[PDB]
Amino acid sequence: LETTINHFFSRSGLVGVVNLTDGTTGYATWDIDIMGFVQLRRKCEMFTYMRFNAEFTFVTTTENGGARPYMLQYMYVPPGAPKPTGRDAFQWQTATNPSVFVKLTDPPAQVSVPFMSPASAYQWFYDGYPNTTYGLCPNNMMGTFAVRVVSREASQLKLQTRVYMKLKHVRAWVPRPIRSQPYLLKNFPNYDSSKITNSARDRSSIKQANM
Amino acid sequence: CVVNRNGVLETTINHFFSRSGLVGVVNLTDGTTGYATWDIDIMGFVQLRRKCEMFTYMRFNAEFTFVTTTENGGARPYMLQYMYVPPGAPKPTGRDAFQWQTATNPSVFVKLTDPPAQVSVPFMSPASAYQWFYDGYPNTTYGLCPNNMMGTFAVRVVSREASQLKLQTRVYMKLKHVRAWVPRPIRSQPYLLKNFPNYDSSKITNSARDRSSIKQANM
Amino acid sequence: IPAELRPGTNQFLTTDDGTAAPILPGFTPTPTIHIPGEVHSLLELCRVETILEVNNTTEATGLTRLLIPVSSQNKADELCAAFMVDPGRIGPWQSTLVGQICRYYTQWSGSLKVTFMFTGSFMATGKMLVAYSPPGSAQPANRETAMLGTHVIWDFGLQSSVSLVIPWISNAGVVTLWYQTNYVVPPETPGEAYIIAMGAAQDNFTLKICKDTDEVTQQA
Amino acid sequence: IPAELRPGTNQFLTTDDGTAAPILPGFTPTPTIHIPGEVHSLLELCRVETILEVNNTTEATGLTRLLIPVSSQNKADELCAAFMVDPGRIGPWQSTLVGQICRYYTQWSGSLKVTFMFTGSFMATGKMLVAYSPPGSAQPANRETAMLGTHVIWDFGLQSSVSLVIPWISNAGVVTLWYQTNYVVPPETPGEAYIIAMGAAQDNFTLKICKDTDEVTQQA
Amino acid sequence: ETAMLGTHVIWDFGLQSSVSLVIPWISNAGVV
Amino acid sequence: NIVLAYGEWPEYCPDTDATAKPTRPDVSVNRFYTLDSKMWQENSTGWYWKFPDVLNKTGVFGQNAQFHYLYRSGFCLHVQCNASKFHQGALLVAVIPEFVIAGRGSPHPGFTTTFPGTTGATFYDPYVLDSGVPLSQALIYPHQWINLRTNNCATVIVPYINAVPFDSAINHSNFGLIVIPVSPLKYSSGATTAIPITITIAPLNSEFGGLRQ
Amino acid sequence: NIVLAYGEWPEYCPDTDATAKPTRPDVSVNRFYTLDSKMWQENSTGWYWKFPDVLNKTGVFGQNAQFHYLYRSGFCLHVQCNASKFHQGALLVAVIPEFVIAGRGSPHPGFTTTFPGTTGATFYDPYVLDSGVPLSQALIYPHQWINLRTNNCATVIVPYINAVPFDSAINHSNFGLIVIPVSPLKYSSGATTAIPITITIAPLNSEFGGLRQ
Repeated sequence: LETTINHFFSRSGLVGVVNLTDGTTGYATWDIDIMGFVQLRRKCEMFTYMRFNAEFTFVTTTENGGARPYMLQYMYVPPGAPKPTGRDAFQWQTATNPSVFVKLTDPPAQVSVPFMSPASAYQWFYDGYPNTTYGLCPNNMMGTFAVRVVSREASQLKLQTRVYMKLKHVRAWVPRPIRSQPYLLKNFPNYDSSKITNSARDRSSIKQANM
Repeated sequence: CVVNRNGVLETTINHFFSRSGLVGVVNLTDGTTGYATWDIDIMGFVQLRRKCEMFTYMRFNAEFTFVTTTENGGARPYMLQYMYVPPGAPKPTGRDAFQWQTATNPSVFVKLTDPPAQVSVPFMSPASAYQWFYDGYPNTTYGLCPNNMMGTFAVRVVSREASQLKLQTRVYMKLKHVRAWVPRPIRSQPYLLKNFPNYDSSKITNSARDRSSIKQANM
Repeated sequence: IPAELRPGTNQFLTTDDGTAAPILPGFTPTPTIHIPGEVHSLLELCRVETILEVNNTTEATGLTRLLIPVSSQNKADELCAAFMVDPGRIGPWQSTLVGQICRYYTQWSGSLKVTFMFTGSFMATGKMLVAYSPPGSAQPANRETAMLGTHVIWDFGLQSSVSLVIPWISNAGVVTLWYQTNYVVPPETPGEAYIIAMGAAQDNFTLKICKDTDEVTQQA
Repeated sequence: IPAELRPGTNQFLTTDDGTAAPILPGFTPTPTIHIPGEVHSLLELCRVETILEVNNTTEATGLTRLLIPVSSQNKADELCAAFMVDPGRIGPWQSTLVGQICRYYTQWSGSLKVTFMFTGSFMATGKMLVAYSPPGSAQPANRETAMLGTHVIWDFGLQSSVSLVIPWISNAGVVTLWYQTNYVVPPETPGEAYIIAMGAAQDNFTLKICKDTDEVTQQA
Repeated sequence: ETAMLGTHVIWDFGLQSSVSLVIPWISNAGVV
Repeated sequence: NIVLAYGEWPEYCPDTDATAKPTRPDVSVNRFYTLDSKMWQENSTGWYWKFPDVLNKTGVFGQNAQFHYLYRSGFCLHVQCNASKFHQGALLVAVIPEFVIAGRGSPHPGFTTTFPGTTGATFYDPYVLDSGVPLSQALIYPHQWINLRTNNCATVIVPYINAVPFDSAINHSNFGLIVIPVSPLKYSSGATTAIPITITIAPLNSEFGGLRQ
Repeated sequence: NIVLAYGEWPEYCPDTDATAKPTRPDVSVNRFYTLDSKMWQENSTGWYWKFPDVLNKTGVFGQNAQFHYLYRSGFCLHVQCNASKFHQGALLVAVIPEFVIAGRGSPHPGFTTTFPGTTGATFYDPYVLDSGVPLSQALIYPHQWINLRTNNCATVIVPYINAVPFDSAINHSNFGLIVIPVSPLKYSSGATTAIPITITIAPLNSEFGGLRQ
């Protein structure tokens, strides 16, 4: 029951950290990408075509710890709409962007996202061209979140917000081996061939089984 | 790139209005009147106005939401009052007059620390449906339809003490069971008046940008 | 009975389907009647033929932008008019209806037809060539490299209006309009005419994720 | 109706199975197709044969670490190569696949097979001895104290590849490889060859409690 | 490259020791 | 040939309420009225009318729309034009419900601006229909081309499109009829300059109820 | 003998959408193409190709992948090598979908680095496959050993592995074919130094749709 592919991604983990610091922009944008930490990156590159929904959670504190009551706003941008620019621009009052208004003293918010690609499935490798135009797939755009505090008064809060992620109904198609070399770029497999790590530590000789 | 088809669940007329949006902003500022009135009209912003004038006869319920903050952000506990006036009753005048204790006006008492309030309104016109165009006379009496009156809200803080709050309240709107009857083309010219289609014919915007010539397909 | 509270306690999430309470209980709506029209869905708007702006160069003004001019001082093979097939990119398709609702609805696919018709005197007669180019490459250059495409030979004697079916555009395809024979008038007849262009969508035209528009700019 | 609230009111507990609300109601996913591959479960990865690092001493470098050298200057009984059977302990099994997924999944059990194959010329012929030792004691010392074990006599004339089944390892078992006869070449033939080693898992291989890995080190 | 687009017959020496080839319909000008 | 608007075939009352009663006039009112004929030139710009406002103070039907304050009918517009085979240009016939003249110059319009009478009014902005609506999108409506090389008639049947099933016939106005020359008219010299356009209107199933004076 | 990748037996379209239409070419395109033959030496390091990129500008199939922008096919790779019984060493045939050359030195790769043409490119890091993936784990893929003491052919059938059921044949690339000498080659002195490796490619069920120029 536990070696299956649905359970292999099922438990939730951290994916991101943002900072507001309203005194002074007043908001924080953040892209949707599961390639944030290397721990979840090394698992999900064992395959090539996946198909899966998602659901998030926003857990916020203050800088000191005292959680006075306020009212935030977690927006969402489907891929194709322009991102916000200032804290008071006209991209905060549209009807295509689903908003979630939650206080601070309440238990944390929760929202799910359906599968949002024109292809039949995502890809984690794309050989070709749609130098810098190499390997940039136009079919992984998922959106943003654009956290913004709600006031008229420009309150002096300094917040930090974490994003947790869970996957559901995962179906993976074809396998591939696990990457051994460490990472250098966020979106390219480059590996610094001046020095290569090995896959096994050395030992004395070939005739001594005791390591 | 795209070879398959898609669905028809999303192009329907019920889904075309179904998601909710902002429609209004009011201010209380009790120090000094002490209340704020606001009319019910969906012709507040141009984004919802340009959609709903693609038709001529609609029929639809509604449901609202009042989301309030303070000016700084600290939400101390208080108790507000969101009233409602069916069309025909006199609006409030002062904060303590006798139009706040009637029985025909449904009241909604909600604190500030609670999650925001929510209330729905049935269809309230003597006609079979609303109209967004009315040719005739019931100069200034032209095009003013007596069949779109829907009511007000008249937000008022509840005290005896005249507290020093300064609030701002937003109104969100959602539509339900929408049935639209006859089509019409989308307005291109910008707006000048709130309730008249006047368009300032001294200068006319075009519907397409220019280009080099007629023999060059590359724009 | 016991219960717990999951996350999602007091969130006001927009795009919601939970109900609410009525404010006027016992009230009856005024009863509906039978009225013509009655649009079930937006797809039966965007299959009705509308008039396409083609000649929106500088000089053309007012109502005349709609028309395409065909003169009698033309020799053979002089490439009368051309415009891309792009419902949503800024240009010729911006004045039509199917170029407006596609400014909503982020992705789209389907087939489009293009209908032309003619506004000349009864005596005159001239042939035209209506060629489509595939969306991989650029426009044709001569009469020979368009007749190898998807031409539809159209004259003025028998027919007065011709159609053309573009298969399966996506979210990049140029139609042209060549001269096959110079415009032949009888004497005492003005040797100029106009050709309007009409466009709509076929039945397999689908849409996707909603998106608020861009052409209207201001607020309140 | 009445209700109470137990402990567990507003806790956001990870590893949860309660649902949530959709953010795009009415939206349809793009419809799936039939694609090859389609892994149902991770157990059908770790039964596919992979190449085992054995000769990872200092001098061996690059691609040559994979191979095991067998020379013709050897007499009888000279103990060609040896390595422990330990899927997860750091060493020879660290480069293979079944040595990687067992860095997850805290406990494991099952049976493993080990496949060898040979890379010599067609003329040559020499016998080898592939002996397994039980996980209680140390490795054998001579040819006599290994032939009493679980030997499989393997030559090069008929067979070119031989297998060996290790029964029921747990969460400590040494295979060896002895010389039975020196490597016999004909004249004008290089008297060196290489033997690669392959490994996988059998069908009764099970896992347990998940655990995040250790080999990858950094973050972000 | 410009012969493999013709009427080639790949012939090796391991299995076969002799190969044939059929020229269709010469007349009274064709190079192998 | 004919174009039937929205697929209706207009009918009588659907056993309405607050009628015990409403009269059904005879064929004294079902006759083909013929309005006046305009003149269309090289520099002309358009025309429009209103219904049922152009039929008032006219005939037997004028003597019922000003002595009844409940009204319901459907019309049969029959636009026809006559020109020889040496002229060119194309008209456009459209029947738009709820037709509102807006007004110009950054100022409400006058009385005869919005209620023309029998002689119909002209446009000033034919490109935006005097309501800020482009003519390029203006064929959602029931339309029918008059093209001077093929045909010379355009028959439109209009049912009763209204929200309240009985409205008045003086203040309210059901719809209008626009005729817009899309193509300019050109012709070789020596021939006739002006080309006429005539209309024909006939009521279908007119009812009346409630009497005055 | 033969190795069939993932158990498919590749087929035609599954009654796809937006085809009314797509042509099915005759046996003018179903012929055994033979690419050039490399030379494998004592110090050689590897080769790879791309599909369907090595078949362009070649034959009848070159005259359809550059005048169509919808494409679907499956291939039949037939690798064969010839050597006498006095040589040794072992090859490795692997058919990997979605093969990405990464790039080295802490710097994107060039054009001819990632699209080789008919003459295939060589490696620089055969131990990590130029993508940071160890060769020890590299047999999950469809693989087939060429071992110079037992057999001399390796037949692989590849179906159409792709996300979108029709992609282009110029920009995108379906898969690649790597051939890596795991064993070094040694041989007694006096004999032939170089040993050739030849390929054979034949399309199975190629479709085409949508025409250019």
